[PDB]
Order: sequence, then structure tokens, then C-alpha cells
Amino acid sequence: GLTSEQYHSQVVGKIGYIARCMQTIDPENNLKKIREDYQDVLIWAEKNYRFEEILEASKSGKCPNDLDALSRRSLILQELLRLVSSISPFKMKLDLIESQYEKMKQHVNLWKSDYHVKLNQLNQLTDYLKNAAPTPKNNFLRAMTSVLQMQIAQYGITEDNEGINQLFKLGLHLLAMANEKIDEQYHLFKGYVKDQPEESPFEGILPAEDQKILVKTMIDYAMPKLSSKVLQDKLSALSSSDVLTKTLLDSIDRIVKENEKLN
Amino acid sequence: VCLFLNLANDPTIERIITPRLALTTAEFLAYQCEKHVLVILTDMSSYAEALREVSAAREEVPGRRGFPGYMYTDLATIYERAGRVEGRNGSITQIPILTMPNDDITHPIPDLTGYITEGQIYVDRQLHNRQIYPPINVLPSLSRLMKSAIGEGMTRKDHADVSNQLYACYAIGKDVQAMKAVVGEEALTSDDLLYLEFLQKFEKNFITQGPYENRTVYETLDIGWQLLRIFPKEMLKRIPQSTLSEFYPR
Amino acid sequence: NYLSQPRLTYKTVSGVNGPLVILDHVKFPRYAEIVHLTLPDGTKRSGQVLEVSGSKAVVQVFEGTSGIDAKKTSCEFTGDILRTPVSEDMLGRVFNGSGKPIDRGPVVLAEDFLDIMGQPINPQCRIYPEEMIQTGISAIDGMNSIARGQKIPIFSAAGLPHNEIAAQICRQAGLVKKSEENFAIVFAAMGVNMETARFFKSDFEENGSMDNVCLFLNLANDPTIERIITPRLALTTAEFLAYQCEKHVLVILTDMSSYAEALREVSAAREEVPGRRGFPGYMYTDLATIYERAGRVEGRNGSITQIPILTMPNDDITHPIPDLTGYITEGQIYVDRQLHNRQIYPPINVLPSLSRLMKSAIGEGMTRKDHADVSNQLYACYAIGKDVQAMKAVVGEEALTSDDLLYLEFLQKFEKNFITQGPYENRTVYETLDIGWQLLRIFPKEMLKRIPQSTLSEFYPRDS
Amino acid sequence: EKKEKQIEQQKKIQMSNLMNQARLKVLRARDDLITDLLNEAKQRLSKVVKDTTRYQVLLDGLVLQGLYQLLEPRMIVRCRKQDFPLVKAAVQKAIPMYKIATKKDVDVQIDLEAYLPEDIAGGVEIYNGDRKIKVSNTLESRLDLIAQQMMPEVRGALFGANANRKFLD
Amino acid sequence: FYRLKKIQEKKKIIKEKSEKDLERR
Amino acid sequence: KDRIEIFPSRMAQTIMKARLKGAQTGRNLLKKKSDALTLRFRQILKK
Amino acid sequence: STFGYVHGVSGPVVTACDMAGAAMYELVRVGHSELVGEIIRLEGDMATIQVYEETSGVSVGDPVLRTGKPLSVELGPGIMGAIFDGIQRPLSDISSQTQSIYIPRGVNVSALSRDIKWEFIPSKNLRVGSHITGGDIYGIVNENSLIKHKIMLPPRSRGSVTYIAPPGNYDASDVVLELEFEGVKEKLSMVQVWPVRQVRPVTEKLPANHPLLTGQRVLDALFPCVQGGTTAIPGAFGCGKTVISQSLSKYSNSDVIIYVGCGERGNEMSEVLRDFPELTMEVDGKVESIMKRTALVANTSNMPVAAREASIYTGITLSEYFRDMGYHVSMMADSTSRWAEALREISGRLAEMPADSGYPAYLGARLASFYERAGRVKCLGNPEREGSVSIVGAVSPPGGDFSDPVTSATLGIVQVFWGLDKKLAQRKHFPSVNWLISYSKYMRALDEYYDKHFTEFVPLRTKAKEILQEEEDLAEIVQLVGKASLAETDKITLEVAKLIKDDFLQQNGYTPYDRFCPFYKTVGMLSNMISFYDMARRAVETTAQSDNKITWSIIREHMGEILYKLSSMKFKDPVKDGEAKIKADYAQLLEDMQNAFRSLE
Amino acid sequence: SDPVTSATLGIVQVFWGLDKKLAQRKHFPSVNWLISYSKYMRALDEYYDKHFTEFVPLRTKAKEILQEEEDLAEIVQLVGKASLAETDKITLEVAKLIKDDFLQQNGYTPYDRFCPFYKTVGMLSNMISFYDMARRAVETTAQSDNKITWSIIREHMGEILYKLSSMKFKDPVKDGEAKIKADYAQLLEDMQNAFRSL
Repeated sequence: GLTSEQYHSQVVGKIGYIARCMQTIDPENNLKKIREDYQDVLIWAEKNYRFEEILEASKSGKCPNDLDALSRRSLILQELLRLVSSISPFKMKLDLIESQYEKMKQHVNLWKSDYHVKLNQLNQLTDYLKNAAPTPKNNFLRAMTSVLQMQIAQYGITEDNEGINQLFKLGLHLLAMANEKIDEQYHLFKGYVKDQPEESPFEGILPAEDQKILVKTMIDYAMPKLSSKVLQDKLSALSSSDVLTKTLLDSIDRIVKENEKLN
Repeated sequence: VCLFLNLANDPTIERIITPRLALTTAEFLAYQCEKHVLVILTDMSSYAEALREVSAAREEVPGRRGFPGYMYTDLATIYERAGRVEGRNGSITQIPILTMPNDDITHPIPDLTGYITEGQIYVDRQLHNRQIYPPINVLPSLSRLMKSAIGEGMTRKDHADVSNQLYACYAIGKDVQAMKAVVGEEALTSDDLLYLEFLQKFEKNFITQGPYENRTVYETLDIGWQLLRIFPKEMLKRIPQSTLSEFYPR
Repeated sequence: NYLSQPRLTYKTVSGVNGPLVILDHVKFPRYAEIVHLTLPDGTKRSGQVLEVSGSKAVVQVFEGTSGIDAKKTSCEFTGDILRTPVSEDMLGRVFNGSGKPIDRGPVVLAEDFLDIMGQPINPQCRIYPEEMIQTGISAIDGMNSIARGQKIPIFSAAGLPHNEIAAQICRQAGLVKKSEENFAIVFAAMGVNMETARFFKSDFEENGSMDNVCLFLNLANDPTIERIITPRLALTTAEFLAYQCEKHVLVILTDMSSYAEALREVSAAREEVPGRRGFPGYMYTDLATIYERAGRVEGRNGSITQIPILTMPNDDITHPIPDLTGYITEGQIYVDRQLHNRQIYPPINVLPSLSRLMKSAIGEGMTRKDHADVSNQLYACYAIGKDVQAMKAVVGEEALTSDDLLYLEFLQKFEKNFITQGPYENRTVYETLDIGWQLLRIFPKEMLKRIPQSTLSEFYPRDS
Repeated sequence: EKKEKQIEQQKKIQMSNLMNQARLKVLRARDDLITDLLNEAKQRLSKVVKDTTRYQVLLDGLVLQGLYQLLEPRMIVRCRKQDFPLVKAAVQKAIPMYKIATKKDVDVQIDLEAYLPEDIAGGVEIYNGDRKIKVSNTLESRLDLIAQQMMPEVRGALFGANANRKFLD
Repeated sequence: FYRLKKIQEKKKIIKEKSEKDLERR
Repeated sequence: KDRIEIFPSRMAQTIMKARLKGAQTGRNLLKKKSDALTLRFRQILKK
Repeated sequence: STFGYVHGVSGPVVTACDMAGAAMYELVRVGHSELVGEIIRLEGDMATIQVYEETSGVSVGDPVLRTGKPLSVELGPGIMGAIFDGIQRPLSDISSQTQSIYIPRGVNVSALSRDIKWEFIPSKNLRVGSHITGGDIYGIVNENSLIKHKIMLPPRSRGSVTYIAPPGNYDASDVVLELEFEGVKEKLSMVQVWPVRQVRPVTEKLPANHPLLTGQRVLDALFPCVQGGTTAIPGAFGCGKTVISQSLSKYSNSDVIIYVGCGERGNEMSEVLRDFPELTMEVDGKVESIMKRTALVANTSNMPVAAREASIYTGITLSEYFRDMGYHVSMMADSTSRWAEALREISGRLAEMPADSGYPAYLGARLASFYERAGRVKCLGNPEREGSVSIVGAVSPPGGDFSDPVTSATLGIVQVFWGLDKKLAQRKHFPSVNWLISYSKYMRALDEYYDKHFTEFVPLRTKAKEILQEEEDLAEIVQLVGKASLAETDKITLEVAKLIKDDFLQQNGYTPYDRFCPFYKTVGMLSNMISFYDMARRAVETTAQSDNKITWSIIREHMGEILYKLSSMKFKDPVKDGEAKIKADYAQLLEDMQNAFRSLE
Repeated sequence: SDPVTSATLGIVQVFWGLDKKLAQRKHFPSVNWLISYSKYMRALDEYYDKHFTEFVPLRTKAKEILQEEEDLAEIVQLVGKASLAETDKITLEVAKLIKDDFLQQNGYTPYDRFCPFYKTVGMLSNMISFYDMARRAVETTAQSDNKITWSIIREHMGEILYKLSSMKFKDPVKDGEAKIKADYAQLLEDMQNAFRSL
């Protein structure tokens, strides 16, 4: 058990941290159904109280000062902000954010939740890419992670979606795969794009410069197989696309199958 | 319930005032408010080791295994804070708990406790290894107040005779089990096989119970008679003929 | 650099008690300082400051306190602790337990002066042990093989030949001579009787090995502080020779049981209370300060290997001296009263003996490829042979099988040819392994289950 | 067969004994050269005592180096009888320097009632008031203490460095 | 061990009384 | 009886360790005797 | 003043004067070489110091400089990959700076280097005026590719931020935060300092729920440990300890590893310090050094006795610091028996009453209070997180006598015993864990985890423990019954016990398919072996009751391919074969054995 | 175990230990030949080589016989001699002869008040000569239709066993060195003739 000076210092600190979280999830007071639950702590951030004046108010029982209730409240607001922060370019609807909040508030235990697992998997997948150098594995992971963030911005974390759940399995399997095994990395990424519902998987998800590189890096992988100059020149004609599509992969595969028949 | 807690990471000299805070609370409840109080003291072995630690730091006279020379007199100031008094309707019952070091009942902590308390309940590693529960071994155990808490109008008239005959049969069964380890089953007489059958049925039926089974004294005594009737009545030499003739034929 | 200041001489003796002289009015007393006493008749003695408190110092005198008085005795404080001169000129020399010459050579010109207490080797700088030290004795080299940088005691008892074994190891030890002048020995002997000390000095001159050897002798009636100093002079020399001159040094320390008797006496003179079994409570930290002055170190081509030698009371391995030695060292070589009574020499018993580093010393490029297999199979045959020999007295020799009779033949020829060796007979590891194969060839090659088929194919058959 | 097998070791025993006895004789030769070095140093130092200007500057140092070891309220200085005028001058130079440095008052006396032997090369001895503590600054004492401490530098300067000693740590 | 301590204490007390007597002298 | 009644000393330790090695040796020789008799008994039962 | 003076010296004990404000158990530096010691008595304006180093040459009037602190750890960036001793001297920096093979007396290198510059990122939404409390993460240092080192406000510190440093590169001596409370200002760098003998505080201490997986089939199935658990192992020569140490270091679900040597032999300590840098693990498809997530405390038997005793308190204080960042830590102590002997020697120097076998009266309380630092926790301070420390302590019962005071106390405290065994190592049975002597008391705490994630496993564990116990009862019967005359049910037990023993309990750690065995592979293997056993028992017990009997000979003659596939299950490679592929193959053995038994019946 | 004994055995070159069993069984001098030691046996080696020549091989074999009997005696207590080989019966019976008729010596009678070293070497020479001949007769008739045993030797040689066990009764004050040597040499001839006749 904490000493009284420790215990009340942790209450002052944890009231202060909820204000930092609320100012980060919502700089504008858009999330009004969320703020109306937390207003009973945020009132202590709305005016200066110098640490010491919340410390006296906490000792006096004027503040909420049950560290268990303050911990439960803080974990919900933190696990919401992790989701909104892990989806970097894309944005949720306010009606979706306040739905994720209600589903989290209803949960028995967030640490043991599948929501927390899916967030840890998304951060495991995202933090690797913050320092990653350009190479086929890292380009495939930037593509799949951008698609995954975009789908999570459409459907949230709180319900199973076969696209999201398959794209977690694909992304984490490629992340764990040995960096020397380029044949397996290309095979896995092509196998993903072949199982996408759409003809173009990255359409507005990804920069056209990166989509051009995804076409180019498959042409550069296929071209060393081709013994016929005509098949090399037909493969080279596919480099006219700046969009990665099932048709591009099928065309590279078709030219590779013509080479496998030719030799 | 009232809880006083000192943990393995709390100061070791608090341990010598902890049970005295508990027993002072029990005395107010029993002898001023007239409650019936049950007092549980957990590892008197930790109390006694904290007492050895304090006394060693004062360079006081050692007793056995380096314990304080006055440890009997100290433990007596804890254990004698129990019982009933004239003209007041409350009571204090104490159930201390000991860990015996290397399982040795002759170690100073169980030794000086057994000289002060009105008996002991003894929990045996060999019964626990065999997955019997509760692992209570009757032979090292005692109750000094049992003799006048039982019998006609107290419990049932047979209780003392049944109890002493179960002690005799269990002790002889245990001596046959030690003998059979030297000579093998083929050397045993038919009388030895009765005590060796009693030993095996007693541990399964009487001793083994499970953590929420709650038997009456009358259930306990009738389980007792179901095991004593393994023998002919002429082998039941602790029991007088009046008790046999009434309770054995069932 | 230099100490430069003139020395103070005091006639301020307050008291004399046991081995101790107490002085007062001493100027800023230094703990463990060396001092020189001059007696009323002009005799000279020396001592060391055992405690200081304010202007008082107490000196333990190495020689007696007899003839000392408070009026005429003078004490000269030298300003400094005990340091030893050290050089490569110490190989071929004999010294007493204070480092003074006893060979009629001159006193040492220092290449350096070193503090005999040393410093602990950094755990980051110690590298793991490697190749063999060849002792020349088959029961050690063949089955309890010693690695460069190991420490391994000989365990013995009073009246057993452990000094004759130590002397034989000293005369015979070296590197394996596969396919050196970089090998040296420091031999230290504590509490030695004059018969044993004359034997060591005579045997190394007579059998002409002194050019590799530095010898320190401390006799049974030398000062007991010189016995405390003796292992520290020896190991301060081995540290100069190994880690500055890049030699492989073998260190033999003789009766660590005699050393502990002096340690208990200096402890009693400090008025400390006797510890567990009557030895000082700090005797582990003291013995570990001797035994861990050993090993190989990174970036230097030398090493120190230690063979402590110990005598056990009642032949009991559970006494503090062998017991604490077992927690610090890595193996034991066991000297046996029954083999000694049976007139076998050296009476080394291979069943309780062990070298824990043997796998690091032996095999291809370090001894021979079959060494591990031969060692494992000779142990396995001897452990069965002793068990057949026991049942022969129960069942009688007519109930023994043909395989029991092979183990009964191996047992006799193993003890007569492998274990039994002359005190001046030197066997290389290669000769030891060849004597090992002559015995294994008693058996059908199917019996040799500890040896793989490749080793049996290369070594079981005789060849021209 | 065992006798014949040891014929090489039987010769090594003779060779190693011859070579180690050769080394003992070379060590005695080297020790005599060091003994001559210390005698030349004792002679050159005795010549410095005949220069009363240099020897006054020595006396000035040997006296005050003595007073700084004792640090007593009262001290007695003892000298050779013919050095007394130089010793008196040295004590008169030393007393103000002692008082400035230590912040103590002092009484320093020169002994006229006993002297160091005229056999002494030079320098002084100093005693506390009751003579139960002394410090020796005779020039034989200076030379002996300095010479024994610089012996690792003397060995290397005269006879050269050891080619086997790769490390000084 | 317990009897060899207590001798150390009684000796320490005798030394301290002797030192106090040397402060009285 | 639980113990052999000898009075505690280093002499008593030396004696009781000599008895322990004695009894543990006796058991191993008698276990060999039991096997050798039993091997003959399981042979002549076939005869 | 900060200086007193030496009044007297007697062995390792120094008496000092002008020591009036010096507290009990402060550290001091004694003499011109600055030897370390601690204050053990106060009397008047004098102190008695127990010096840790050789006192030879210390003089009356020598300076005694006092440190205002007890024995404590520098906690900050530079700990990962570091080698320390029991009092936190940096053995590799001392080597590098001195260019010597020895440790100098009174050496005073700081444990964390003040010349290395660290890339620091602040917590983004902290600003001037922000309220901050002990355990709050206020920035992160990228220490290496694996460990993000989270800079925290110390326990017993609180206030309002008056300065926070911008993103940049900083020395460990640079101020990176200032805060104010009651008008008093505290300035802070990346290094905090904590007393080794004080437990680091937490918001809550929690029950341990999640397995500490090792990749061994034994251990992970039969004798599991939890994260936050406590374990003991026998520390002896032939038994093969290194499988525990190396499986924890390479393959456990730990985030950080702390290893303590606490008075080991010089050549043993040299083997650990050689071997650990050469160990590697695969992270995100890239091979990384173990020394990126590991720190070593190392002590040989000739180090100061104060270091050999402090060692486990240094190692646990380092472990608690990474727990507080929200990491999971495993701590290994190389032998707690060597630690207890140092504690005994210290009580001997202090002339304390010799209690049990010469050990001080407090031995069992010191062991209990040490193992009470293990556990899962809710950390102090604002970003809500969980960490844990799990302890493995080796112990060396003399001749195997478990009634030894240190062993008896240890097995009285710890909740797992992994009984490594020399006899199994001599049989080449590896890993050498004895399944009869070993135990785990965490099997109830893991019930909710196994129910949620695996669901079939608790029955399989229970049946497997019974089969291995039945064979140990049947052995003494077989010695009389002559094997052939045994019941067919019991022949099935003996031969399935052999199947589990040779093909599940054994695991060749040198081979690519068995270096690590994941828990799906582990339960899949056991599930099939127990499925075969139940079907073999059912075939015998259905027929032998009154029909022409099936026998274990008939089963072996009919099913030798199935029995060979079962022995082949361990060769499946978790890297070359996917989880779903291995599971599908293990389902095919179940289909094949059910078909084979349906054709027999 | 004693501090005085432990200190003394750290110093002295010879130790003659007692056996309380020999003392209680009134065997004198009660010296324990399995814990006693001398560290002068290599120093005396040139004296024995110059003045006696025969002795060191006899002493060596005697110490072997006495240790082999101590190894046998622990086992015959359990299993009752019935399995014991003839060479081992020969070993027990010569160990008794040495113990009772050489190592035993009455200090209070004219013939054994002082035993000179020629009397000592002569007695031991004859007892070890008997062991060589007796062991050879047994071994050299294993694998044979006619096999020698200890009992056959005892029945054939009872008067030699009487003469051997009686060699101690020679009085060196009455009988000169030449007579004692001639008597002991005649007993060797009597032994050789008796074994050749077997």
C-alpha cells in the first residue's frame, strides 16, 4: 500500500493526466458525450490549482480520490486515444469515436480485452515502420499497414471484420518473416493482393509514388527470369502503370507463364 | 472479522507487537462486550524467529538452537490470553499456526508451544504426499480439554470409548505396517491383516473428507463404529462390555 | 616518486604481551607498516603494525618478545607496508618464507617492487582455461587431466606420500611437446619439518631442474607470520612471471592445512572470538584471495595454474579446510590410505578424484583424439572391476562369468601398470595413453561401449 | 629398457646444474659491481661535505627535514663537532621557516655535550626533549634510503632492460 | 561462543575503568 | 529405540560414520547374495 | 564538513572522528586512495566503518569523506549490455580506462557513463505548468534497436513542470526537467539513484496470470512458471543448468533479462561472460544480440564480501526499475548459496550469535523479503501500465542434502522447483529435468488462461502426469513379474510412458526443429499421444473382458506406422512449417490412428 | 581428533598408534599396523641395502598380507567363509601366524625382552618363505585332478607350522647369531623338503 503523501500525489497526478488525454483526443469539445462523463475531474483542470491546491482538495475528499475508479477511468480514455493516435493520416467519424468509447466503458477489463490485443498488434506493426529503410518487405508492410489503418478508421476495433482480421495475420506474419527470404515476402504480398475484394487495393490509401514503386519492384523481381527479349519488353510495357492492381500481377504472372512455356 | 496484517516485506519488530494488538482487541470483545471470539495467529514460527532476531541483537542468554532464554515465558504471555471468566458471558478461543522447521516436532518452537497449549492438531507431509485431505495425523495430535467436553448429555455416551479404541487400532495397524516392510505379507497372521485393513479403511473413510464437507459429531461417531466393527468384539479391549453390548451389534 | 623522508626511531614502548609490543607517541601511525626493533643487547627483530589508535601502535614481532623491556628497546618505523623485490633472476633460487635467500646466492636485484597483497583480477579480463599441463603421472594426466589456468587440490592425510607426489610433479611437469622455455614453477611449502625441507631442496638440485623453479621454504618453527606471507610472496612472483614475462606458471602450495593453523593464531592474537569449528569466520574470503590468483587473461600469452596440497584430519572431507577449498577450486585429486597400505605408489584413487576442466585440456591438437574415450572407458572398467572383486568373495570364483573374469584380469593389470609408477619414472601423455590401450586390449572390442567405432578402428589393433 | 630410456635426462641433469651454477657466479659478479657503485657514491658524497658552501645548503635542508618529522615543542640537534658552526647557522635559518609553516612555537637546541662520531660522513640527528624519539639525517642514511629505493632504475640503467618483460602492469 | 563473548565485554569495561583512572591521575 | 545412545563428540561422529559405511556395504553384499541364490532357484525350478 | 578523519584501524574496521551528522549505513570513502566502506556504529561524534577493500597502509589522520547515501544504484540509460559487480562497479569501463587486468583499490568510475550522449524525446503533451508525480514518464531515450528507455520522475518526487528540455542529444549529467512544489525547485537529469535495500513502490501488486514460456516441452507443459513467479533450480556441476539460462535469455516472453553471479568460481564466471555476448535471437526477421536486452552482475569468490552479499539487491533493484517502465523481467541468481555464505562471513565479522548451522538469525527473513519482490504490478505514475519481475534462484544443497538452512528456506518460499538431475544428464536425457521430484504450484492460477486459449490442455496434463507416475509404480512389479506376465493395460502404460519420455520430455536444443517448441506444437504432440493411449486402452478393455483379446503386441503389429508417425511429431519445424500446417498434420495422425483402431476393432 | 594429536602429527616423522581392540584382547605391543607410519623408510633404504639386502621385499609383502587380511575379514563376518578361495584361506592363516607369532612380543620374559634385528629378519624371512611356497602349491594345482588345499598343507606340515610358530622362543643371550641363523636355515630346508614331498 502507498503512503498518504504518495497516494494523494498519485490522485493529483492522475487528475492532471486525464486533462492531458482530453486535450489530445479532442482540442475542440466535439466529443461531448465523452466529456460529460469526465467533467467531474476536468473541472479541476479548468482553473489553476498549483498541484498543492488539488493535493489539499484530494486529502479533504473534495476531489474524486479513489485510485481504482481513477485508474479505470484513465485506462478507457488512454485506450481510446491510442486508437485515434495509431490511425495517423485517416480519421474516424465523431459518431464512431463515441461508439468506441461506449463499447470500452461497458467492457469488464480492458487489459484482458481483444480491443487491447488488436491495439498492441497495430502498434507492434506501426513502430517498426517509423525507422524502416526502403526494401521490399518494408514497402509491402507500409502498404498493408496503411490499408489496415484505413479499414480500422471505417469499422473500428470493437467488432470482428474479416478484412481487418486477415490483414492483421498477413502484416504480423510478414513482419516476423526472415529478411533474406525475399521469395516468400513477394509470394505472401501477391497472395494478399489476389485475395483483396477490389481490383486496386491501394486506391487513395497510398501515395501514387509508392504505388509506382510497388509496380516497379515486382517488375524488377520478375525480369531476371525472362530469357526472351520479347517477354522482357512486354514485361517492361507493364511499367507504364503507376497503379498496383490484380491485372498488373496477373499480367506479370502471364508473361512469367509464357516464359515457363517458352523455355 | 478483524485483520492485523504484517507481510514478508514489513518490519520484523512489528511482529512482536502484532499478536499483542490482536489479543488486546479480543479481550475487549470477549470480557467487556461479552462476545465469543475466535483468534487465529499465523506463523508463530515467524513471531519466534523475530523474537530470536531481537534477542540476539541484545546479546541475551541463548536457549536451544539460539532462541531467547525466556521464549517459553514470552509465548506464555500470548497463549494464556484465552478462556472464560466467572460472571461474564464471552470467551476467547485461540488457534495459533506453526511451521515446524525440517518437520521436527522437537524443535524449540513446537516444543515450548506444546508445553503451554491444551494440545495440538498435527498436519503430516506423508498424508499430503498420498493426497489425503485434511492431512491430519492423529497419533502426534492431542486435546487436553476433550476428556470433559464429551460423553452423556455433552455429545454421546460412547464417544470416549470409540475414540480410545480408534487410537489403539490405528497405532497397532501402524506397527503392523512397519513390520510388514521387513517380513512381507506372507509372514502376517490373520489378526495382523485385520489391523492392516483397519489402517487403510480409516484413512479413506474417517480422515479423508474434502474442503466443504461438514460432518456432525454423530456422523463422525457412526463412521467410527463402522470401522471398529471390522474386528470381533473380544479384540476391542479399550471398551467396557456395557458400551460394546449397546453400540457394537448395529 | 620516492619515499625520501628520514625514519623515526621510538623508545616509547608502553607494554609487551604475548607476540605483541605496544608503543605510544607514534606520529600518524600507518596500518600494516613494517618496523625494525633493536633489543637491549643489540639483537635485531622485525614486526608489523597489527592495529593503530590515535598515537598508539601495536606491533606483532615475527621472532619472540623475550628480552624486550620498556626502557632500552628501540623501534624504527620504516614508513611503508611489505613489498617484495621481483625479477626473472628468481628462477633457480631458494628463499625462506620472508623472501630472504637461503641458497648462498646474493640478494635479489629488483626488476620491480610489488605489494604482496596484490589486486583481484577483473572478471572481464579472465579468459577460459585451455590446453594441458603435463604432470608426467598417469593417474593425473590420463584421467584427471589439468588445464592451463585451472586450480585443483590434492587431498591427503598425515603419513601419506603427498610431499613425494608434489616433488615428482615439480621435477616432471611441463607442456605436452606436441608435433617449452615459457614454462616455470613456483613451489611454496608451509610449516615444513627440516627433514621434508631438506628433501625438497636436495631432490630438485640432485635431479637438476632448478632453472625452471623458484622455491620458498617455511619451516615448522619459523615465525607464523612468515607462513601467512609465504603464499603471497609465491603468488606475487607467479603474477610477475605469468602476466608480465608471459610464462605458463605452475604453482604448488604445500599444506594449506599448515597455513590455516597460522591464520587461526594471528586471529587469536587480534583477540577475535573463534568461528565455526574453531577457524576464523573470514577463512573462506582469505583462502579465496590465494586460490583466485590464477587463470589465463586476455591479450597476454602467460597463465597461472595452482595445485594446492592439503592434509585432512580423520581422513574427513567435511572439515572446514577441504570443504571451503572445494567451493573455490574446480576438481580434486584424492590420495588413498588403502592403496598406500597395499604398497602401491603413487596411491591416487581415480574413483572419487575428478578434474572439472578435463574436457577443455584434452583431444585433437591438445593431446590425442582418443584421450576422452580412453579416459571414460578406463574409469568404466575400473568401477566394474571393483564391483566384481567384491562379489567374488560372496559368490566364489566358480560362479563368475567369462566377462567377470575379464574385469578381474583388467583390475589387477590396471593397478600394476597404469596406477603404479616409479618416483623417478616420467611418462608423457602419449605413453600414458598407450599403456591405457594395452589394458583395453584385454577385452573383446564389443565390451568397450564408452568408445565410438571410429576410435576403436584407429586404435584397438596393434601395428608394427 | 627403463635405464636406457633415461640416458637423455641423465645428461640434462648435468647440463642444467652446470648452467644454473654459471648463473649464480654471474649474479655474484653483478652484485660486486653494485657494491662498487655504492662505494663510489659514498666517496663522491664525502667530497661534497668538503665544500662548506654545498654542505651548508645540505645542513639547512637536513635540519628542517628533521624538525618537520618530530613536530615537538622542544628538540635537540646533534652533529659532528667540527660541523657545529654550520649546524648553528642551519638551525637559525630553520626556526623561522618551521614556525611560519607549522604555526607552532618551538625551542631547538644544539647538543655541545655529545656529538656524532668524526667517522660519520656528515649530516645530523634530531631528538625530542626527553630523547625518547629521534630522526636521523646522517648522509649515510640519506644515501642508503635513496639507493635501495631507486634499485629498479639502477638495474635498468647499468645492465639494460629485460627483453621478456612485455608489460609493466 | 556465548562464554567467550562476555569475557570480551568484562575486559573492555576493565580497560575503560583503567582509562578513567588514568584521567583521574 | 530411535538412536544408538553414544555420547556426542567428534569421536562419536567418527564411529557412527564407520557404522553407516559398514551397514551400507553389508546391504550391497547381501543384495548380491540374494540375487545369486535366486538365479539358482529360478534355474532348478525349470529342471 | 563532509570530511571526518581516521582515528584508528584494526583489520577491515576503521574508526573515524568528526563524524557527528553521519547516518547509520551511509557509505564513506576512506584515506587518500578513497577505499569504500559503510558506517556500522555511531557513538558521540565518532563512527565505526566496515571497509570493503584492503585497509593496508591507511593512516591515522587520513580523510573520511562521507556520501549522504546508503548503498544505491545509478538507474538510467547505459545499463543494457553492461557488466557490473555486486556494488555496481562497471567492469568493462574499468578495464577500458585503466588498461590493466586488475581492479584498482578505491576506483571511482561512475556506473553510467557521463560522456555518452543520448537521443531524447519528451512526452509531447507535458508543458510548463503541467502537474507531474512519481513514476510519470516524461520522455524516452532510444538506447538501442530493442529497448526504448522510458525516463520517469523518481518516486518521492512531485510538482508542477517549470522546465522541460526540447528533443535533442544530451549527456546523462544534463538537466532535462525542472519542477516546483511548495515554491521549492527540483532539477533532474536522465539518471535517478535508489537504495538497493528499499523495495521500489507500485500502485498495486497483482496476482500472476500469464505463463513465462521457455520453449521447453517439459517446464512449459508439466511444471509451468508465471510471469511474476518464483522458481528454484539445483546449482551443481553435472546437472546442466545452462538450458534454463539460455532458454530464458533467447526464447522467453521476457522483455529484459538480469543475470547475477554472486560469488562464483573465477573460471565459471569467465565462461558466463564469454558465452552471453555470443548468444543471439531473431526479432523482426533480423538477428540481434542478447546483450541489447540483458545486463550482467558478476562477482568472483575474491571480490569484497560486501559486494558478494549486495549482488542480489543490486540485481533486483535493476529488475524493479525496468518493471516500472512496463516491461516483463526475468532475473536469474547463479547461486544463492554463495550469497548466503557471504552473509554468514559478514555476521562473523560483526561477531553475531551463530543460530542455525552458523548462519545469522535473520537468514530466512532476508530470503523471504528478497523473494517477496517478485510479482506482476500496476506501476506508479500516470501512463497506465503493467510490468513484472520473475525470479529464478539456483541453490546448492551440500551432497544433495535439502535440509540445508538455505535450501530448506528456499523450497519453503518458491512456488516452482525445476529439479535438474545429474543421473538424467548421464543417460543423455536432455533437458535433464526430473519429473518425479519437480513441482509447480501455479497450475490453478493458469487455469483461466489455459481454459481461454487452449481448452483441451488441463485434462492432457493430468493424464500425462498419471501415466508417468504409473510406470514408476509398475517398475517394482516388473522386477518380479518378468514383464511378459503383466496385464495388457499396463504394457500399454509402460510403452506409452516410454513414448512420452523419449519423444515428448526429451528435446535436442542443438537441432533447428527443437531449439524452441511453441505451445501449440506442445499441446498438439501431447493430444495425439494421449489420444492413442486412450484408444489402445479402449481396444484392450472392450475385447479382453470376454471376447478373443486384443494385446499390445497385436496393436504394435497392426499400428507400427502410426507409432512411427507419433515418434516423428517432434521433427516438425515451427519456422519452415506454419502453425496451421503443423496442426493439419497433427490432425491427420488423429484421423489415421482412429481409422487404424476402427480397422482393428 | 585431539588438538595435541593434530598438532603433533603435523610435525613428527614417526607415529605408533594403539588399537583398543588389541589392548582389550591382551595382544602386546598393542600397535595398530594400519594407522601407524614412519617417514624414514626411504632414508633407511641404503642401510638395509648395505647391511641386510633381503629385508625390504619381506617388509613389503608383510604389509600387503596384513592389509589383504583386513579386506577379507570384513566379508567373512557376513557370509561365513564357505565361498572363500584356497589362496585366501592361505592369506588368513599366514596373517594369523604373523600377528600371533611375530607382531606379538612379550616384553617381560628372557627370550623376547629384546629381539635383535637378525632374529627379526630371520623370523620374517621364514614366514614369508612359507607364504610363497604354500600359495604356489595351491595355485599350481588348480585346474587338476589332484588339487592342494590349505587343509591338505596343514595335515602334511603340522610340525613345520609348530616350528614356525615357535621361532620367537630362541633366546639370543643363550644362543649366538650363528646358532639362531643355523636353526632358522634348517627350518627353511625342512619347509622346502616338506613342500617338495607334497
